[PDB]
Amino acid sequence: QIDFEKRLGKFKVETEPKLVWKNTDGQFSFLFQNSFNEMLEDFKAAGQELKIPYDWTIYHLRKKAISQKIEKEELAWILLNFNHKRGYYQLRGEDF
Amino acid sequence: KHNLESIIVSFKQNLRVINKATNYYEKYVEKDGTKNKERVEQAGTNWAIRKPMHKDTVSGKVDLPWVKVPKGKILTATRKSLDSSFDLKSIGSITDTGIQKILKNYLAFKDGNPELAFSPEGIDDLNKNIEKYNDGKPHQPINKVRVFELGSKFQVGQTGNKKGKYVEAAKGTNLFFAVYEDEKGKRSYETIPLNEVIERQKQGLTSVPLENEKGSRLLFDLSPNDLVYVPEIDENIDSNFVFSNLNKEKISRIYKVEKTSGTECYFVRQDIAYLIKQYDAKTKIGELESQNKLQVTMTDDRIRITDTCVKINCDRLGNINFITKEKIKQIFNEFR
Amino acid sequence: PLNEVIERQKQGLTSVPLENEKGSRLLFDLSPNDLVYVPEIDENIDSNFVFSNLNKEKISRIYKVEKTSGTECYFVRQDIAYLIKQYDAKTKIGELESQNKLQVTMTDDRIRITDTCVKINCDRLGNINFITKEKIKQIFNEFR
Amino acid sequence: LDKIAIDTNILLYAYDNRDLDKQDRAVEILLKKPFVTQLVVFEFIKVLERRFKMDKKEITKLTIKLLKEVIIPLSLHRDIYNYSQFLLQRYNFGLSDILVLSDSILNNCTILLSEDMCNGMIVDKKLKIVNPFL
Amino acid sequence: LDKIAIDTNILLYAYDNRDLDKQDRAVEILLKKPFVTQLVVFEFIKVLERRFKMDKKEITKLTIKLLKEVIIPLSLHRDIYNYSQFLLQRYNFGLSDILVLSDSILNNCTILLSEDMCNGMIVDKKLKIVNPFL
Amino acid sequence: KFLPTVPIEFSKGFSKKRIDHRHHALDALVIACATTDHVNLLNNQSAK
DNA sequence: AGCTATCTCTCCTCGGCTCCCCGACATTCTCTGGCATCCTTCC
RNA sequence: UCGUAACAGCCGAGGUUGUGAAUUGCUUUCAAAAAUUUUGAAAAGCAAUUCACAAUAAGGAUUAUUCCGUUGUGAAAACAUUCAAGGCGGGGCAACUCGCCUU
DNA sequence: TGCCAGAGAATGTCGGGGAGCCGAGGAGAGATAGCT
Ligand SMILES: [Mg+2]
Ligand SMILES: [Mg+2]
Repeated sequence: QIDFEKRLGKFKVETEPKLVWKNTDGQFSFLFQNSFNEMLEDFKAAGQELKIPYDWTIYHLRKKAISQKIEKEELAWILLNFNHKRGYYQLRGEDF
Repeated sequence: KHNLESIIVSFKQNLRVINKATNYYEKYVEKDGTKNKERVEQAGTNWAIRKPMHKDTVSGKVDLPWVKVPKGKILTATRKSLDSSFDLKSIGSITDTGIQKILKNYLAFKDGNPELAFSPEGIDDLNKNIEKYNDGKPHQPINKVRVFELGSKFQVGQTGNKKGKYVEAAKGTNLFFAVYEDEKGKRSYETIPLNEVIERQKQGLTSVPLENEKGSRLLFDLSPNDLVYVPEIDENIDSNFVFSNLNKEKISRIYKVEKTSGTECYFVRQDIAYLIKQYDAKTKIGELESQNKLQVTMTDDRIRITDTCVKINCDRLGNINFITKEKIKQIFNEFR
Repeated sequence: PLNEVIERQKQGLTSVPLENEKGSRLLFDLSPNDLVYVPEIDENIDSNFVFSNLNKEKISRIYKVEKTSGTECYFVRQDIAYLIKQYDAKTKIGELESQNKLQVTMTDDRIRITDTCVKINCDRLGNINFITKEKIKQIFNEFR
Repeated sequence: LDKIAIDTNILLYAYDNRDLDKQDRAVEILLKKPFVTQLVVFEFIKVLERRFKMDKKEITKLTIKLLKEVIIPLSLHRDIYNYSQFLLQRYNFGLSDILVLSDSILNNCTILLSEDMCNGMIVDKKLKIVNPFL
Repeated sequence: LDKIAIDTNILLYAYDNRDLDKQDRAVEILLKKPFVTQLVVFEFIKVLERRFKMDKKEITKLTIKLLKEVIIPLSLHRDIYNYSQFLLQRYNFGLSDILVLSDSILNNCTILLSEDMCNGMIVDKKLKIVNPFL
Repeated sequence: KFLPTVPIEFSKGFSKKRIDHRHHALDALVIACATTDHVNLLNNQSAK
């Protein structure tokens, strides 16, 4: 869904793709069901009840990636998420 | 005395809606076999919009069957924070009916007083005990609600979801007032919002459509700070020309546009700089009426300006431009 | 009005102006004892043509102009000759109400005929005539 | 008190300067803001592109300027063809001339300032043809 | 759901009698009730009076009947000259052709049918020119 | 003659010259017609 | 501990933004009124 | 005593509209059921709490780790910007930045 | 003379110009922390 030949890296026109979402016959499905089930087991261990959103999986991946192995698409998701919220970079003349 | 009473005041105008865009950007180019960074112009047709297109707030369109929709009018919605400024009238403007029911029930539970009901403490109390006011049914907490409104709004754009966002024109962008003429003799007045002007100018057309859906021929368009002439009652005229030796009275019968809204164009005599007494709504006495503007001439006849006004174009030095036996000859000489 | 028709026909123009002052193209004129077809609400008829497959319903949806006043046009189902019961002022009951004819369809739908009707012309033998490829061929084969 | 329309030859003499006196007359006529039919405009454009070999852009600019300032274009009438058929019964002119006359008459024009149209006689008792160069 | 216009060559190929297959293509084009600019109507009339030497009265009768039932004429848009200037910047067509294109586009025509243009070429991302004969 | 006047309550921050744009042209005419003699006489360049 | 000068705490008329009638003008259906009197030819 | 005050530049975090999702809600519609009343399933409209993501003045270039798009001039639908070399040196692991000397 | 055309009677909708609210920059009015 992304151009790579003329408009490098830009989304194809009138396309709004989600990385963790796959469309089949207009039906949207999650893409990281294994990590999702891992999060469900973790939350069950924590005692929280059930039926958590699908897209919380990013934080389970981020915690997991510190010490374990994650899938390449999960790595791309984490990098594209880190691109969002770079953070504050203080300049000269302030202490805080 | 003669010269001073024979002066037309010249007003500078800038009707910049679109303009050519200048873009100097650096890139690598090949010269004598070596590639070097240098800044180049942007190729093609780039248009820069020279006015604030719309307001900042963005609203989404909704379809509520339980609200009558006037023709040619759009019902939109926008999220808003729940606070003490919400009364029983305000709750009627919330899109969600169940939220309306819960909110009304809780407000009645607290003496119908928004100040204590809709304080942050009241919001917390409602959120922590939403079961009672929702027929015992569960409910997700409430912090913001999407209030609906009724008005004239347009989409931001076409590509992507930019067609799903509705906005309204920025303040002071109402700069065009079209006056059309039909063969019968009736004058029709219209205001052209900005976005149509941008579209027409981008198409290479004129700012104002040359004929409205009536089919009436366009007499002229008006922008703030242009001069029109109002003829005498007994001097019903078509063009009147004679714009080279206007007397004291002709000059004294010249008015200037400031504000255009709906079908209303507001005028003040050209030589009036500051009013002797600013109008006060409380005492209703002043040099000019409410808004310090008159749609009608100051004189006792009080005739509406837009009915008989004729636009006049004035150059920098105060002269009036009109077509002559020579300007046509230069027009033809330009192309020969 | 008849005066405008008289003047227009005297000038050699057509009876009905091609273009109202409102700026709308003329779809069609209607005369007493003209035939129109009202399409079904669900269907959309814009260039249907094909007026040979006339079954029960299509023919039963054919109305006839009876009278006209201002912007009000009155129709009667084409197969109706005499009303079962005419309107009366006392009991105020009639087959086709006070005007003995309705501005809308007689059936339960009650849709204004003029909003969706399409004019139909027929020969003496009651055969619908519509443009064909051969007709377009002949229409200027004759001028050659 | 009475509407006035013009023919393409008026514009052509206004532009072309081979005969200065007729050019002055045409310019003087144009000074009074005369009405004009779109057929005259198209004929003028065709003649300029063909006879005088001006390029497209300057011709379009000239036409836009003329319509904006000098002359009032007349909207095309829907009854031009039927009336043109009617006019052909009694009058024997060119077909383009007949169309020009029909569009002028249908827009309540009473004088048609033309030259090559055998000036003098009334047309349908509604419009008359006048040669201004005589 | 789209709007279709045509050109003078289509009407001529319908009328002419030496391209029987093109005659056919033209006629089932007309079965769909296309639209016409007044410009193509005037050009068609001029061509008939000039090329085929077919007299004026029959010209008027034929064009009246065609505009009455076969075709839907398009109102001549007021912004034709400005838009024609705008399109004239990047398209190198004849001024007549660009006028036809501009007034067609201004009437929200989605597809134009002709042979004297670049088949399939898009003008201003609004109209598509098609050669229906090929 | 009857001179223009403003009542006390309406005369706060009022100027005769400020009400019309033409006072600029009047000022231009006044300053123009004054010769160098006028300016160096009203500047007291000969007072000493 | 005492002075003050920069803040904050609350009143205002302006520029707006809804009510607010109020009259006029579509729609939908129903009454209502309409040239009458005039002889022969004339079988 | 004037002048300096204006112009620019590197970044942040939200909000809004919209897409997808988890969970609940309100209204409307065929009844699926009970003996004229309710329980209802499923859809539609409108949301709520939270997450991921797209856009964020319409739009147009470009593949440089560059942009243009709310300033000004004025019709030409046209523009404004930058300007070769040579070392000396300060800073910075780095990209690069900042000054001095000489045609 | 039956029936056509248009007057006639209830409605509901909308411009439009005053009524009345009411958001907002800005001036008395003061508690107060930096200063003496
Ligand atoms: Mg001629
Ligand atoms: Mg052609």
